[PDB]
Amino acid sequence: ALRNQIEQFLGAIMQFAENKHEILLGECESNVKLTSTQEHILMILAAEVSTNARIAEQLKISPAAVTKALKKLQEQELIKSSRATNDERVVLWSLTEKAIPVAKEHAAHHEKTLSTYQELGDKFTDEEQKVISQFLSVLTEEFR
Amino acid sequence: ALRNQIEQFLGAIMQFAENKHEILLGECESNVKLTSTQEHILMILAAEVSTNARIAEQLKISPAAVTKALKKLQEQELIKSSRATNDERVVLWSLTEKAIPVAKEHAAHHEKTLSTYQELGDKFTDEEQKVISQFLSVLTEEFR
Ligand SMILES: [Zn+2]
Ligand SMILES: [Zn+2]
Ligand SMILES: [Zn+2]
Ligand SMILES: [Zn+2]
Repeated sequence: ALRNQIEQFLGAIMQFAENKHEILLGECESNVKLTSTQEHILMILAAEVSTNARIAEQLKISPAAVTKALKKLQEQELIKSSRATNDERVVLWSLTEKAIPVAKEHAAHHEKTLSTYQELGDKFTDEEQKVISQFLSVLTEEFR
Repeated sequence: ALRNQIEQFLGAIMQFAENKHEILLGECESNVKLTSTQEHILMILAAEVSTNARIAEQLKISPAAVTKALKKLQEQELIKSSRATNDERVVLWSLTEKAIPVAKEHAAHHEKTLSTYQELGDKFTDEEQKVISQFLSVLTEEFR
């Protein structure tokens, strides 16, 4: 029965992420029209001023998709270009004042998702959460 | 830490299905060059002779993607067209003798995937599998 439940559970995630890149539980409270990745790019740029290369490394997406998402992001006056004193085809990205609340929302939407996972876990005792933790460790390794 | 582990586990599935539609664990033993969905279409057609509409319902994919996959499937002499005595734009699909071992492989790769899930579950006792089952029930409902 557990074999069929694991197949069912993984199947539900498949349907849920047929067009999404990341899993975010709840609804997006952003007033601006931006995709999952686009809003996340603003989130990582808020904490640290990142280059075109680091965005691809953090998001785990292709640099071709990065330039495609960054061009639509700078179009809506959300991100601004910057270049170092020792240029080695280096393009640093900075966050504008227009993007600051959007990045704040996504960071809150990520902690909102984790808090819902925390609740589901808190239904079980410390010794029960260990059994779940051990399972999710073995299962996650099949997808690595 | 469980909230972070759930976020990590779901993330590993995200990376796994970035180009996949269904989760199959193990390498594909098929000698013919066909995609995940293409080899799954042959599997469902082997047991029951399905119409162009039921394929979209079973696979949970758009009928536009169905015709795109069915045209490449009939090209390699794997599937054959059929029409009823009372035609109401009905296009029934039948499996050829060339496709029979391919559908058999896929069905065995799905049982190979379930058997690996069975193993991971069998590591835990009957009372421990209940704790996991209760968790996966509550978690799967967030993606429904
Ligand atoms: Zn995000
Ligand atoms: Zn958001
Ligand atoms: Zn399949
Ligand atoms: Zn196969």
